[PDB]
Amino acid sequence: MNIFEMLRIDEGLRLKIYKDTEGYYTIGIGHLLTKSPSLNAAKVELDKAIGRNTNGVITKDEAEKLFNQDVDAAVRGILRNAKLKPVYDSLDAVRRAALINMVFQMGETGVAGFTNSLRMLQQKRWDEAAVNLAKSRWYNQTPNRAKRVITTFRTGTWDAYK
Ligand SMILES: [Cl-]
Ligand SMILES: [Cl-]
Repeated sequence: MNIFEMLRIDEGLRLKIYKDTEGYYTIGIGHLLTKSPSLNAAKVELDKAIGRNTNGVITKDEAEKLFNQDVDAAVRGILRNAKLKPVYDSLDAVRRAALINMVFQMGETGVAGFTNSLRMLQQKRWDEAAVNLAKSRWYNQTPNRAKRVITTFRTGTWDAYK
């Protein structure tokens, strides 16, 4: 298992514009297009992202290319963020994937906001961090995915994904 396989399980794959769990226009492997309510504003973002007139539909290669970009952006955002970088540096390989996952879903700013849990991760207080991560809107809104990520933090293995 690796980051790509982990995120592909969490986000799934869709080749037509769809709405995410929050109601936002998305496509591919969890590629957020816009928070705007307009499907047209969504098709404009999509065409711009792909570089062609898509009419709201893309191919598998195009989905995977957006995904590759997004994973890279998640990682680079972590390494550039003063609050996240130190946590990342501190973790083992498996747990690093879990933080990338949270960032991919919620954005760097959002994760950076989990101040207390970040401190517990850095201190390697696994059980405590897991409990603290669960007291969140994130956990309450997407509980099965949050549990999977939390378990990865708690154990440092890919069991939740196997
Ligand atoms: Cl893009
Ligand atoms: Cl879920």
